[PDB]
Order: sequence, then structure tokens, then C-alpha cells
Amino acid sequence: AGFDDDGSEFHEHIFLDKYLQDFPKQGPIRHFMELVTCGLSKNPYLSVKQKVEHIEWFRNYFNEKRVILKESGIQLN
Amino acid sequence: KNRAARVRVSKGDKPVTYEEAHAPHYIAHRKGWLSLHTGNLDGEDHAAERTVEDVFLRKFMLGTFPGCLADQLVLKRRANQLEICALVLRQLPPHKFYFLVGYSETLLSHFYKCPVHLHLQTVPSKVVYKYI
Amino acid sequence: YYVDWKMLRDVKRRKMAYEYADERLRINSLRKNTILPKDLQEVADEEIASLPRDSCPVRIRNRCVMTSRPRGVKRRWRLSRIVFRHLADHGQLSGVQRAMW
Amino acid sequence: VDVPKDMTKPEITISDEPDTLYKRLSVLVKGHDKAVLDSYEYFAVLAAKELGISIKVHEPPRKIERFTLLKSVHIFKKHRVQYEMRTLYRCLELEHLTGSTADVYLEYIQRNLPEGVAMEVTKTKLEQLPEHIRKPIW
Amino acid sequence: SFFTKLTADELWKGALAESGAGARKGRGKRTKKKRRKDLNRGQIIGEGRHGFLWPGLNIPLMRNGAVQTIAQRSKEDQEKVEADMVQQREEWDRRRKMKVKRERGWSGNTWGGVSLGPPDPGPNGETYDDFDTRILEVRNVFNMTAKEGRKRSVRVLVAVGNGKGAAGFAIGKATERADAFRKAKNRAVHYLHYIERYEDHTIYHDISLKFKRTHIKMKKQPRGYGLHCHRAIMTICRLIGIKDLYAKVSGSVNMLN
Amino acid sequence: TVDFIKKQIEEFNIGKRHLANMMGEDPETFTQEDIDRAIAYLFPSGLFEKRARPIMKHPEEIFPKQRAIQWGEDGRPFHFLFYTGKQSYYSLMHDTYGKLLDVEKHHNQLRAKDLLAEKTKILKDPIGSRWLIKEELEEMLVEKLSDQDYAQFIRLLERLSALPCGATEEDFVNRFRRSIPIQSKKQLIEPLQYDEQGMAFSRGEGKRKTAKAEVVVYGQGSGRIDVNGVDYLLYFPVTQDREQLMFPLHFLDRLGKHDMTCAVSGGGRSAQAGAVRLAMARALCSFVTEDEVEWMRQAGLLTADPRVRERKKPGQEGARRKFTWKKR
Amino acid sequence: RRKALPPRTEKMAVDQDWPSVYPVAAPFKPSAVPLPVRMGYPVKRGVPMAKEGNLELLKIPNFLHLTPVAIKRHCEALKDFCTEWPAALDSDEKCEKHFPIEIDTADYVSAGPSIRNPKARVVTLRVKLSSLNLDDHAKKKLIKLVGDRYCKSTDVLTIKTDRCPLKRQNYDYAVYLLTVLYHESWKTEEWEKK
Amino acid sequence: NHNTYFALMGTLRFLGLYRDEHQDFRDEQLRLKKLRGKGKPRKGEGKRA
Amino acid sequence: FQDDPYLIPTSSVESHSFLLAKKSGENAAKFIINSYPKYFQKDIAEPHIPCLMPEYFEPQIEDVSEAALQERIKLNYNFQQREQSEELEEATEADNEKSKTKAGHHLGVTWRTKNNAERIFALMPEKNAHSYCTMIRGMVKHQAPTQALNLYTVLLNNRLRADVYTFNSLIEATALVVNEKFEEKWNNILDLLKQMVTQNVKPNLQTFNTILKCLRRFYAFGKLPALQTLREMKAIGIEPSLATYHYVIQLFYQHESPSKGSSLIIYDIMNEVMGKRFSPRDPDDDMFFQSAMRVCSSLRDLELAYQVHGLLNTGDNWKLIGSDHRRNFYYSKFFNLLCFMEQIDVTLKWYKDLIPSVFFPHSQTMIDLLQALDVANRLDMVPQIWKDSKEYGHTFRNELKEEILMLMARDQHPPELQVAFADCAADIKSTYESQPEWPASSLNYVAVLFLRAGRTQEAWKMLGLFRKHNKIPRAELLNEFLDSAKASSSPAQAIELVKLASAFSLPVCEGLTRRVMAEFTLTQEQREALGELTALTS
RNA sequence: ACAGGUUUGG
RNA sequence: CCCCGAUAGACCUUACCAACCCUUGCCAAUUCAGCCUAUAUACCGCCAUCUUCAGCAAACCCUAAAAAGGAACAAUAGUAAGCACAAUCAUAGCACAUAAAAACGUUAGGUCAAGGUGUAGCUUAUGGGUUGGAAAGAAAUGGGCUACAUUUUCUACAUAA
Ligand SMILES: [Mg+2]
Ligand SMILES: [Mg+2]
Ligand SMILES: [Mg+2]
Ligand SMILES: [Mg+2]
Ligand SMILES: [Mg+2]
Ligand SMILES: [Mg+2]
Ligand SMILES: [Mg+2]
Ligand SMILES: [Mg+2]
Ligand SMILES: [Mg+2]
Ligand SMILES: [Mg+2]
Ligand SMILES: [Mg+2]
Ligand SMILES: [Mg+2]
Ligand SMILES: [Mg+2]
Ligand SMILES: [Mg+2]
Ligand SMILES: [Mg+2]
Ligand SMILES: [Mg+2]
Ligand SMILES: [Mg+2]
Ligand SMILES: [Mg+2]
Ligand SMILES: [Mg+2]
Ligand SMILES: [Mg+2]
Ligand SMILES: [Mg+2]
Ligand SMILES: [Mg+2]
Ligand SMILES: [Mg+2]
Repeated sequence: AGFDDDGSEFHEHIFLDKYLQDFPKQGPIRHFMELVTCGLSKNPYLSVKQKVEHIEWFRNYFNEKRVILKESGIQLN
Repeated sequence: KNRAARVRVSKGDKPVTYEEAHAPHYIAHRKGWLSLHTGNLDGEDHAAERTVEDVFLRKFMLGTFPGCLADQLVLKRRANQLEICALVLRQLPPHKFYFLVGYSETLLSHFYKCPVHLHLQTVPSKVVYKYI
Repeated sequence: YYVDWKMLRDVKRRKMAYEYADERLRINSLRKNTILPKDLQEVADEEIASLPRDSCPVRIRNRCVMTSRPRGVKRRWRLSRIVFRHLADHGQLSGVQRAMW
Repeated sequence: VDVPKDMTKPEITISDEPDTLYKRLSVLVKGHDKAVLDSYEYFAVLAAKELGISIKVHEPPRKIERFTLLKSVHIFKKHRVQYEMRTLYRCLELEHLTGSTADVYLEYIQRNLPEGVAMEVTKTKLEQLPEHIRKPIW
Repeated sequence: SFFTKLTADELWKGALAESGAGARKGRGKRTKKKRRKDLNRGQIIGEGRHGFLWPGLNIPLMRNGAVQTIAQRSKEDQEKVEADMVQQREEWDRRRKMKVKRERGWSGNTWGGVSLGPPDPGPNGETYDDFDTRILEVRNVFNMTAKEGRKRSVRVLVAVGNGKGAAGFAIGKATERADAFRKAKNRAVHYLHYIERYEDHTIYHDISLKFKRTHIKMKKQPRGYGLHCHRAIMTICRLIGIKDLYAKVSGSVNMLN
Repeated sequence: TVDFIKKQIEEFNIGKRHLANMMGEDPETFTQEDIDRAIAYLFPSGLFEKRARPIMKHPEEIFPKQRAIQWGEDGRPFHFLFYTGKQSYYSLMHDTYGKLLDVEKHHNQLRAKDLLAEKTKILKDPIGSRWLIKEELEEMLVEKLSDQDYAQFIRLLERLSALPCGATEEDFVNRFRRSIPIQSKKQLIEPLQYDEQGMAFSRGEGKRKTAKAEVVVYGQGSGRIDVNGVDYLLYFPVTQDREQLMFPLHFLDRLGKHDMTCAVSGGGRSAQAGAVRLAMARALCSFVTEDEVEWMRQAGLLTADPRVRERKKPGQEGARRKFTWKKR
Repeated sequence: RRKALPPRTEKMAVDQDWPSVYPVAAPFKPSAVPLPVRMGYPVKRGVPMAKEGNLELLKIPNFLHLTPVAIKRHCEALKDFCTEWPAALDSDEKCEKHFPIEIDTADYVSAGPSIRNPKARVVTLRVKLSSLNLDDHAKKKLIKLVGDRYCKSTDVLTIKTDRCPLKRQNYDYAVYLLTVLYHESWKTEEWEKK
Repeated sequence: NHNTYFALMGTLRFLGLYRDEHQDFRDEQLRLKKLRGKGKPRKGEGKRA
Repeated sequence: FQDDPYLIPTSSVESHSFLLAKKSGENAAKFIINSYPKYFQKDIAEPHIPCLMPEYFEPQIEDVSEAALQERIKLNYNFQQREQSEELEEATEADNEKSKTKAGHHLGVTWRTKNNAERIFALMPEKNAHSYCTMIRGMVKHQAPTQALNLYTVLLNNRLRADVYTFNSLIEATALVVNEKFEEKWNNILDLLKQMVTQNVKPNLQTFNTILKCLRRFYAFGKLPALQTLREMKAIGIEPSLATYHYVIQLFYQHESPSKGSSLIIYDIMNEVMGKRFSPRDPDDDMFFQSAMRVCSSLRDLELAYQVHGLLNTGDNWKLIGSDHRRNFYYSKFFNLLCFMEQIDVTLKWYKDLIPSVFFPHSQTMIDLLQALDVANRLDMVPQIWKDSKEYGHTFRNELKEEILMLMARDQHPPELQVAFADCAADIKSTYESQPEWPASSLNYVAVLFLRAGRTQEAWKMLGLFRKHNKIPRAELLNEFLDSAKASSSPAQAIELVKLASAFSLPVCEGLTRRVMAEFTLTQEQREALGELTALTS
């Protein structure tokens, strides 16, 4: 009573693949981020807004540290 | 020797209440608990919050009604509203008793974000159970 | 005031951990995996070492709320073994009674 | 002799939405002592026989949580004080409930719940079938 | 820091150390000065440090027929109230530091010869208002107990008398000195002698008696020889009514004999 | 305290009427079994001691027997034995001795006239009569009692019962007699049941050391046991557990005369063997006469085994084994 | 000036209705209860303490507002809110063929200021597989698709969802799982032929 | 928050609604100590002055 | 109130004072909550109740002159500096900013209003809808209605229609002033009522509630247009509120004294409004029952008082009376009719549910309850009312004690009612001689309560306490008690009576000295007959 | 001597 | 007393030390905060031991004086409230057993370091923060686990290999 979770539904919590478009599909970034999305899908304590800054923090960190991803030998965007 | 919650026997002239005349090993046998809530159940939570709130109510009422409190408070907790049952001596006039109850009924409510009830039973003197 | 200076330090440690909870979570997400190449993991280790000391949840000490005892406390009531007895013997704790069996 | 007149003014509407159905409604009330649970069981069964719900009552096994603490303050470990927390359970099984009947029952049940007991309400909601399973082919 | 506080009852119980383990056997008595002060004696529940005047506690509820709002005293008025509050403290400490007065029976630091008041009334309702009593001897008697050891018990000898010839004596023994005093006052009336006084001032003849080991020689005297006797025999005869007597105690001078 | 109890009785009657009004029962038929029942519901106190619960009874059971006044307004006592301390007990002893002397003189005159019309009316064994206890005498005589005077009164009562009894003496000596529960430990025998066209079907329940065992017995089949769906040979590989199964059957010589199916749970192998032993023994009572079930209970088949593991005590090892106590 | 007022007991009528003085849960004021009740352990020569100043009668929860007359009078006015249960479902044999979907929903109550209980998000779905339109291949694929969530003895599929924060979200997600588990069981892929 | 409870109860004691016997006992003992003559020295003159 | 007897209110002033003390503690606690908000900012309840959160008195923005006023208008004296601090920087105020500022003066707040009225008009061309709502409602309380009729002419000229609330105050601003003329001032209201419909604004309930608020003070014969307006209230389709009937019943009470024919119009108007369920939608509904039941209490009508009570207990038993003064004035004159009209059984039945439960009566109902027993000869209930009147009318005891004991001189004293005449006569004598003027008539009653009771001992000791009080009664008491001394054969009493009675020059001493001669012969006290003659001569 | 203090767990 | 405070030490815990910083320095205010500084030989709160021993004890009464003692059941000065013992309660039926309880006092017994504290001492320091270290065993000893096997060891397994 009194908690609506911003009026969100289950398709805003369980399905988080629509936020992984700014990431390499065949690289290890997908292998790693699919795990954080599987965790955020089974995290009932976080909101649909709170998961977004998590995936955005990863989007920002990986796009900020570009030299190590290119010197690691595997290509990533 | 056991000394917890135990008033030592004097020469035979001290007045003691029914709650003090019984050792702590008599709780739930001859005397009951001064507070009732659900946090102390098996699969329940939020127990320490109720313990600290109860101890704050005790230490607050001991200062709010000085020297005129007969015995300990009865803190009943039932459905989001907390009732406080007190036994008070008829040392203060009702004009001040009503001021105090009306002040606490709103101070505790605004401090604990929950409805509180305050009930006072005034006695002529401290009820003696054992030797006096 | 508080009960003790060490409790005043522990509440500050808990506030610092509550402030740096998410950053350490996202940094540990980069170390507790094997998919990422090992090059960035050392930089993540230096990033997590550059964080303030009182930020890790390992520095918190579950002391008593009444007397701030670092040991002999129960997690359910957050009370030391002495204050818990002092409140249970007076009948001020519901459902608690002396075990006789 | 001074009885008020026209004291009943309820606001009850009947919405066109189909009322929800319930197969089995279990109420598990837990407490510390047995007397309050017994009087509350008597009160609940007398409140259910009037609305005609045919409640069934049984007593689940109790749970005793015991622990051991030190008796003295500084150093005495051979002498301990053992504390105990008894938890008694009472099960009220209601069958063939409706959406508003269960509401009017839990209204008179929960508003009158004692202070030292708690209540676990398990509802078995009744449904026929969702829309995409009636007769679909992909 | 608010939950670390206790009640004034336990604070005084921990401060005065009345139930200490050292003052039990007799190691104390060095600093025999114990005084407990009640802190809520002249503490009005309405007044405070800020000087707020609440309509329900400090000031009356209705003034001029209207309601009273939350008001606050001025600084000089609060200084006047705190000056009265501080003055009450020394007013009470003056009544505390002053010792009430005692009457010395035989010397300044003895109980022999001091007045103990009329004895307590009987159960049937008889009141002894004309009776006066005097303590003759107080002695701390000790007994050897198995557990505690030396068991000090005060034994008191008290004599009652009205001044018309009726007088008696008794011994009261108790753990407390006032309890022994009462046990001897209420027990001395049950053993009352009647002393024949010639002309109500002297005895009829010179008596020379020999008790267990005490020799008493008392001689009849005229109206001008007023109570030239032992310091306790003078008190006993002053309780009896004998105004003229000469007594000489030889041998043992035991008070009871 | 003669008036206080009188006022408490009026207040209790008003409380009884009010209780019947709020409970909704007719106040005329409202009895104590409804008073305590309404108190247990209105004030549901959960406490282990029964005397600490809320109770509302007539004041004559709550308040103890108060002593009546002993002297009038002029001070003269009423009874002639008031200056003896125990004016009720000594008066009872005086009346008993006065009736003993009356029986003695009447029997002497009857022996002088050579007439024997009295009988022995002291043997009350088939009735089950006993003497009053000290508490039962302290309830009749309001004043306190001791041991020596009670034994003296009993020894005078037997002296009075050892003589030729009169008419009014027997009704006086009877009022100090108490009738003793049933002195019979004979267990209840279950009747033979017939379920689903099956003859000679009985059931028994046993429990020993946290092991519950229910055994059904058919007296028309051959000798074999089926426990938890598997035979007893594969369920009890040890010969001792199967000897526990042979114990109750060999005692009645019904080895190859009964089929049995058991359901045991909890405990270990010997605890299960003892639970099924007790259940089979309690279930075989229906198929046997009354003389042999008594031999079973005198041989230890129908009685439980209260030997349960004791709880470990704090500061010890095995609830008896103490720690190594160092002298120095 | 001290004043001592006698209680209502001297004014309480013998036929006065009881629910009028105790409408709701009350702290058992001894001045408004005309019943003389003695509660407490007695003294060897004394009696249990009276109701006046008795903390024992104040510790226990009183049921003076739930007497049989008051509960009958309360439910007689509550009979207007409920609806009548259709007698067409008296036995569960017809309830299984009419409403084969069962939704187990949990609800808790606890004394305190907070209401959020993390066990409230749990929604259980129970569907009997003998009431669907599964074919042989669809059923034999759905069994291995669910795994241990479906039992063979009772033949009931159970869905245990706890990932969503809200109970309505967990319900909608359980129905979504039921829809996808019924749909994807009919699609035969290329790796099924081996 | 122990500071909330402490400041609330102390402000209520200064306003005249709560009566803290523990703090009153502390003030009584401190007053008698300062009247005896051993009080609290000023910050900056304990060691030097 | 607290259910404990030590806190239960005894009298009505106590019932008022206990609630006022409790509200004083509520507001004292709320003052602490508002003064120290940081001690309550921590929220523990999940639903986040706003009612228990502290309220803030400070404005958020102080530098911005536009943002500084919207916060201060809602929270008197500080609001006055906001307009000056905004105009110090020559900030342009819109038509929506200063309207609430003028309303903040028109709600709270004679020359400062003019200094504020020049600033709303001279500074900016404000909209008249935000002009009249402040000026008309502010200048009405300042006793200066001349400005409304000046502003109305500019309002009608600015081509803007007048809202419904403007005529709610213009008819008052026109009517309150009367200088030897009434017809013109009543005609102006008809002109404004006729122009209301021409302005295409439907007048709500308040205009037809205020025309009857204006027709009350001036003319008592103005009932004709009041009834016509009450008949026009029913044609449009809106129901008239309770105060609308109250303003009719008040003037009908003003016209009911010289002619009782108008009371039937008061009687047949309530029968149609009692037939439906009402609701307090008009804040002036507090005087309605105060006027509707005072007419029945004045005209002595109980059959209609039963229906004016049923109209109270029909819809809302408590939401129609605001202050306790009118409730206390209500139940006193309600009980004033139930005593002598209807029977004693129903009066005593309505006594125990009204007096100790709802409210305690004043000094007036005590006299009616006393007039209720002596007409029907009810003596078994006199002590029950007496013991209640101690705790109910203890303040008025010194003015009702002369009338509470007089009834015993009119009825008979049965031989069974002696202890009720004894205990009540002892409990009144135990209090006055221990502290309070004592009336002399109560001795004439206490001498007849003990006459038929056969108790002359306790009856004689009382008179010695009055004759020593330096006040002497009439000789009828002495002559009556002489018959008791004659029947008890006690001659030593009249010899101590007449020797202290003849010394103070009583008018019937010639009768007392004759009545003693007849008792001396039957007592055979002829020796003491002439003994007092010698003392009366000496 | 009108005496008092002082031996001892007492 | 010796797997005892501690049902519990990498930083924190930690009160210890070395280097460095701050001194109305947690609180609304306070010539004030704060001290794990000394005193358990000033204490309260909690316990150990006699101790599963039954005695302690208010109010009285008696003794050819009384420091103290107070009993004879075919009875010789003893009545005695109360606290202990006992009974009851708990280990969901009794009985048993266990658990619990065990007064007044002895050991100035343990605990200023659960917490507050009387007295005496610190206040640019015996107070408050950060970093780094608090080893190691020449040796003795208490309590436990593992064994020193054949009634043993390994494997599958209820115990017939
Ligand atoms: Mg500290
Ligand atoms: Mg840790
Ligand atoms: Mg001297
Ligand atoms: Mg000498
Ligand atoms: Mg072992
Ligand atoms: Mg010697
Ligand atoms: Mg460090
Ligand atoms: Mg360390
Ligand atoms: Mg330090
Ligand atoms: Mg010690
Ligand atoms: Mg004994
Ligand atoms: Mg003796
Ligand atoms: Mg005794
Ligand atoms: Mg039992
Ligand atoms: Mg036993
Ligand atoms: Mg034990
Ligand atoms: Mg015992
Ligand atoms: Mg020591
Ligand atoms: Mg030490
Ligand atoms: Mg300390
Ligand atoms: Mg130390
Ligand atoms: Mg070693
Ligand atoms: Mg050990």
C-alpha cells in the first residue's frame, strides 16, 4: 500500500536487453553484461530507474577506458 | 546468588508491588510481560526497532510523570497504533494530567510517525502485594 | 552525544559504506569475473584501492546500541548479552522467558 | 429510551466487474500464549458461522526457540542462563470464498486482532485460463 | 547518550554505598556521615531553563475569561525566579547542617540519666502521661555467631516512675538502640513497685542491704539533706518521689545489681 | 472481616448477573462452569500457573474460613473451652471421649443383662473408607492443627470404632471418613473390529524413544510381518530387532496364527523395534483372553519405556559428564 | 482539593447492552467494568488482588469488545457487504474442470510503523496439466522444458516467481511464463529431429 | 541517531517538560564539587598556569 | 475525557477546562515540533504520512522578489514588508501576485488599509475581480461601507459583470446604514437582485441567506418579503439551508410574544424540513436549533420538542452544534419541559441518559426538577437527586439550598422514609457549621422529619446550634417541638427553650408561655411552673 | 567519694 | 583461574606502541565537552562458593538476670506474620527424573574495561583523528582432537562382502 514502483510492469524489470544496443554484440562485453542483466532481472530491491544508471555506468566506463580495450588484443566498440 | 530483577528482603517493612515480588524465573508462569508486540515471534522481523522504541518510551515517561508513576508501563502494539497504559498516583491535578496526556499523545505520534494512545489509571497509593 | 567515541566512528563508517555501496559494487563486478581481459582488472584494483579506507563494509562493527559493546551482542535485538538480560528479566521483552526443560 | 433514529447510512455499490473467486483461504495466526489464541479461535469461528463460511480449525505444531547466554558479567562460563521463545500456531481454513466475502471477513478479523499475535493470510485465487491459451495456434 | 542514564534511586544507591561489603563486618565507621538528598523536592514540573510559561502547568488556564497563549518570561524575571530557587537551596542546607538538641543526663556523651519520654500506652487504652522514665545504662553486647561472627546487640536498662511512690525497672535488648529503648519502656511498666515514703520526702528508716555483691547503705535524712546519693540512685529516687536521702554504694557498682 | 465478605457476596452476585448479560446466556441457568468459561474467553491470560489466571468465584472459596467471634459485648467467651487455645479441637476430643464413655457404660449394662445385639461395623474395606488427613481436619476445624493431636484424635477414633457401636455413634464416626479413586490398573481392551469383509482385525499404537509405531493385526492369516511395505527380515537385519518382534508373539504362542502390518517412523533400529514391540503387544490384547493379557503386562509388553535421552546441561558435556575439575 | 468519584459500577444497569461501553479494543479500565475479577498469585493467608490497580489485568489483551452479543450485532450489519458464493462449485471436482488455474497469494500483518514485508512479492501458480490442450509432443517437450517444477505423481505444474518487486508484477510475470511455456512447447525446431 | 534523542530530551528538560534525574544528579554533584573548590579548569591554563 | 474517575469532569466548567487544558498541551507539543524540526525529520512509517511532519514558517527564496511573496502571503506583519522589499527594486507585480497580497490583509486586518488600497489601484491597473473581493470584504469590517457603492459604479462601468460574492456583501453595505429611512434601503436590494439575473450570474444560496440576515435587525414586521423570498427559494430548484429557516424563526420569535398566532407558522415550517436528511453545508447552522427549540421552550410545547430532537438525531447528532455554550443552553431548556408536562417515569428515564452523559445542567433546571416532584408527590427519588446535585450544582448550592428542602413541608412523611430524611438532613448540617449562610426554614423541616420518626434526641441537639448562632427562628418551630416534648414527656426541654426564647422578644412568646402551662399540668411540673414565671418577671 | 574510665567475642 | 571476559583479534574491533595533525573539539547551550586515568579496600547493576545446608527473622511472653536460653506429646514456656525449604510451575497426560529455584550471611571473592557512578587526578592533554606495527620461542604447564591398531584400515554398502 502506497508503493507503485513508478507504475512499472514486469517487462520493465525482467527484459533489459533493449539497453545493450550500445555495446559489441559478439565481443566479451555481451558475455559480461548479460550476467549483470540477469542479476538486475532477479533483483526485486532495485527500481527500473535504478538499473538504468547501473547499465549507463558500464556504458560510460567502457567507452571512457578505450586504450586498454584496444591494447587487450580483442576489438570492442 | 541470583540478583537479576530481584528486590532483596528487608526486615519485613518494605512495600513491594506484584511485579517486583516475583523473580524473573516466574515470567509467563505467575506474571506476564510488560510489553506485547509481534517482533519477538518466530518468522517476524523488526524486533530491535521495537525494543529501542520501548526503552525510549520508558525513559521518556519516567521523566514526564516524575514521582507519580506507580508501576511500569504497559506498551501494547496492535495494528500500527501503539497504546501506553500507565498507573499514576493522584498527586497532580487533572488540569495538569490532561495537559500532560494531550502533550504526549501528539509528541510521541510526531516522533514515531505512528498513532499513539495514552491511558492513565490513577490509584490512591502504590498497591502493596507482599509484606508492607 | 553517542555512547562512545568508537560508536561515533562506527556510525561514520556505516554512512561512508552506504555512500560508496554502489561504486564498490560496480568495481567488484569488474574483478569477480573471468570474461574480461586481465589488463583492465588491475586498473579496477587500483581504482578500488584509491577509494577511502572507511568505505569498505568490512570495517563496520556490530556493537550494542545501548552500551556499545563490541562483543557479546545478539543480532536480532542489537543488544549486548547484559542489556538483553536486564530487559528480559524485567518482563519488558515480549515472548522472552527463562528456558526450563 | 433515548435511541437515535436513522443510524445506518452505508455506501455500497455493485460494480459491473466480475467478482474475484477464492478456492482456499488459510489464516495462520501465531502468538506467544495459548489462551489468547483459543479465545481468538472461538471469536473467528463464531464470526464465520454467522456469515456461513464453514471454517475448519486445527493446531499446527509449536516452535520453541531457545538460546544460552552468560550468567555473570566479567568471567563465568560454567554457569549460564538459558532463555526461551515459544511460538504457538493456529490454523483457520476457509473454503469457497468470494472477493468481497473474504474482504468483509478479513475486515472483522484483522481490525480485532490482538496485540501479541500476528497473522499470515494465504489466498488461493481462482481463475479459468488466460487469453492466449484458450485455443491458440502460435 | 540518553539511553545511558539511570534513575536517581539507583544513582543514590550507587553513590552512598549503603549496601557495601565493607561496612558489614565493621571495617567502616570511619566516615559515618550518610545523607541522601531528594532532587525533586522543590522542582515545579512546569518551570524550565528557558522560562516558558505553559497554560497547563505554570500559569492558570483562563485569565480575563480568555485563553492563555505560549508565553516566555523576561531575562530579569527569570533571574529573579532562579534567585529564589538558589535561595531555597541554602535555606534547606541551613536546616540540614544544624543539629537539634540533646539533654545530658550524667555527661555529654552518655545515655545514663537522659529522658526517654512517657511509656507507650497499653492495649486496653491506659495512658501513662504522668509517668516519666530514665535510662540507667546502655551497653553494646556482642555474641559470637557461626556465619556473621560478632553479633552486636544493644542492651538498655530503663526505669519508669511517676513521682508518687510507684516506680519500676526493666531491661530491653535489641539489635537497634531505639528498638531496645522501646522494648524497655513498654516492659518497665509491667514491673512496678510501690515505695513507702515517710512524709513523701524520705524513707521510714535507715536500710543497709547486701545484694549479690553490692552493699547499699541508705540513711533517713531531714528536709534539708536533698539527695546525696549515687548518680543513678538519685535518678531512681527522683522518679520515685524521694526528695531527701543519703546512700553509699560499696563493693561492686554494677548497675543492674 | 464478617461484613467485608457479606459485601463481596452481593458484589459477586451483581457481577454474575452482569456476566450472564454480556455473555448472552440466561442468568438463571448461569453456573460456575459458565462463569469460568466466560472468564477464560473475556480475559485470556496465558500463564502456566493455574492460580495466577483471572478467576471469579463465590467469596467462600476465595477467602479462607474466618474465625467466628469468641466473646460477647461483655467479654465473657461463648465456648467453655476458650481458654485452651484450640476450643474446636479440644471440644471435638471432649465429645468423642463423652461418647466413648457412653458406649462403655451401655455395653457394661448390656453385658450385665446378657444381651448381644451389636455387630462389627468397623470393617469398611469393600466400601473404600479412610480417615481424614490433617488438611481435611483443618478445613472442618477453622483453627490450625498439629501432628500429635491429630494422631491422638485418630487413635481415639479407632478406640471408639473398636467397641460395640451404637445407633448415633456410627453416623458421628462416619463423618470423619473419606471414600478412596478406583484402585484398578486394568487397561481397556479394544473390541474385535471387522472392516471390509475382514475378520479378526485389530490395531495397536506404540512409542519408545522418539519412535511412533502403528500395527494392524489380522488374526485369520499366517505368521508374517509387513513393515513400511518391506518384510521384517529385510527391515531388521540384526537378530536382536527380530528377537524383539518374536518376544510378544512367543509369549502367547501365536507365531504362525496372525498376520501383521506395521508402520514405524522416527528413532533408530532398536527404538523402532521397541516401538513396534509395544504396538504389537498392545494390539494382541483383543485376540487373547483376560488372564493372559495380565501376564503380558506383568512380563513388560503393555507398558511404555519412559527412558528418554536427557537434555545436555550448560557447563557439562553429556548432561552427566562434568568438565575436568582441576583441584589447583 | 482532592476528589474521589465512585465508578460506574453503582450506575451500571443489569440489562444494559455491553457493546455500548466497549465498542473497540480498550485498555480495560477497572472503573467501567462491573465484574469483580481477582487476578494474581494469592498469598498463603490472602486472596488474589482485586481489579483496582491490578497490572495483571492490564497486561493481558481483553476481549470485552468481542462478546457473543457484540459479534452477532456486528456481523448482522456486515452481512450487507459480502456476496453469495455460487453453489455450482460445491465440490472441487467441478472447480477443477471450471477454474483449473490456482494462484496462491500470501499476505502478512505485523504490529509496527512499517508495512513492507519481503515475503509479499511471492506469487505461486498451480496448473493441472490434465486440463490443457497439449498434444503428445507438446506435453513431452513441456515436461522436459519445466523440469522439476512439474511433478509426475500429482501431474501439477508449479511456477514460483519472486524476481519482480510488486505482487501484481510477479502475477503478470507468472502468467507470462505460463503463456510462453504453452506456446514454445508447440514450436518444433531443427535440433529436435536428432 | 543518539544525538537526536539526547538533544530532544535535553531541550525538553530546559523547556520544562522532561525531568532528567540523571542530569540533575550530575549537576548537583558538580555544584557541590565546585563549592568544595575542585572544579573544571579553563582551556589553556591547566598545564602552564 | 479519560475514563478514570479522578479525571472524569464533574461540572460543566470542569468539562470545558479539561478539554481546554488538553488542547493547550497538544498545541504546546506542536510548538516544539515546529520550532525544532530536525528532531522529527527521520521517517519510519512506510506510507509517509504528511500529517505528522513538521510545518515550516520560513520562505524558501529571499532574494527573488517574485518568488519571495508567494511564500509569505500564505504565512500578517511580515507580509507587509514583502511588497516594500519587492517595490524597492521597482519590480513589476502582475494582476495575480498582489491579489493574494490584498487578500492577506483582507483576511487578517484603519489607515493602513487605505495605505494598502492606494497601492493596489495607483500602482497597476488590476482586474476588478481581484479588486472587489478584497475591498468589499475588508471595508465592511472597518465600519466604512461608503466605498463599496463607489467601487460598484466603476465595476459596472468597466464592462465586467459582478460575481455572486459581490452582492453577498453589497446588500449588507447598503442595509447596515439606516438614517430615518427603510424603504429606499430595502428598494436598493430589490434593484440589485433584479440586476443579478441581468448580469447572467445565478445567485447562489448565500444571497437568499443574507437578505434574511439583513431583514432581522431593523423591522419586526418585515416578515412579508422574508416569506416571499423563502417562497422564491423553492421555485429555482435549490434547497434552503438550516440558517435560512433560522433567520425566519428568529423574527417569528420576535413577533410571537404579542400575538401567538404566528407560532403556528413556526410549527408548520419544521414538519416539512424534518422529513428529509440534512447536512451542515452552511457555517451559520449553529444558531438554527438554538432558535428552533427556544420557541418550543417558550411556548411550552413538548410534542414539537420531540420532533426538534428527532431532527437533531436524524442525520448528524454532533455536526450541528459547534460551541458548548449552545449545547448547554440547549439541553437545559430541553429538560425544562420534560419534568412537569409528561409523567415522572418518563422524566426519570430521560434524566439518567441526559444529565450525567451529555452535559450537566445550569441553575435553572434544578428548579424545574424540584417543581417536578412536588406536584406528583415523589419522595423516594429526592435523595437520588440530592446526591447528584452536590457534584452538579456545588457552586449554586448557596442559592438552591433554600429551595431544595422546602418540598418536605408540603408532603406527608411515611413511617418507612425516616432514614432518607435523616441522612440527607445530616449531610447538610455536617458541612455548613464546620466552615456559608444557613437559612432558618430548614430547621422547620428537620423538626417535622423527626416528629413522626420518634427521634427527639437527635432533633433537639440541632436547635442548640441555631439559637447560639445569634439568629432566632419564628415561634412556630418552638410550638411544634413543644408537642414532641409533650409526647416524649420531657419537661426539662421547654424550660431551657422558653427561658432563651422570651429573652429575645418574640411575637408569639405570649403563645409559648400559654402552651407551657398545659404541659406542666399533665407532666405535674407545677413546682417549675412558677419558677420560670419569676425569671420571666425578673 | 554520690563516684567515673580502663582487663574480655561478650 | 587456565577454548576464562571472547557465542571469537589482517584495517575497524583494540582500550597497546612509533610516527604525524586538532585543541569550547558528537549535543540547543554551558570558565564547557571528553578520559578504557587511579580506587572492585566506596558502589549500584550482574555472578562465583558453602548450597538441594536449612536456616534467617519483625512483634510479643518467661527466666530468683537475662552474656544468653526457651524443648519433653501419657508434654515441663512458648505463640510467631514474613523470607527460605516444601508445594506448584516447565520438559504439552500422570508418576519418576531433569530443569528451574535455593533465604540471611562467609570469602573487603570477580567485574571502574557491559553501563552509570562517590572520592582523587588530566584540559594545546592521562582528550580527539590518520598510517604502520604489536613479533618469536630457551622452557614449563592446564584443557581438548587424533591415534598408538585386529572389537584394526580401505572400498561399495545399513551391520551376511
Ligand atoms: Mg563510557
Ligand atoms: Mg567483523
Ligand atoms: Mg562532650
Ligand atoms: Mg569500678
Ligand atoms: Mg559423552
Ligand atoms: Mg583477663
Ligand atoms: Mg590502526
Ligand atoms: Mg589491531
Ligand atoms: Mg585513551
Ligand atoms: Mg569485592
Ligand atoms: Mg525449619
Ligand atoms: Mg531471648
Ligand atoms: Mg513463623
Ligand atoms: Mg506436568
Ligand atoms: Mg518431584
Ligand atoms: Mg540447578
Ligand atoms: Mg523448590
Ligand atoms: Mg579484593
Ligand atoms: Mg582484581
Ligand atoms: Mg567508567
Ligand atoms: Mg581499571
Ligand atoms: Mg602448550
Ligand atoms: Mg574449560
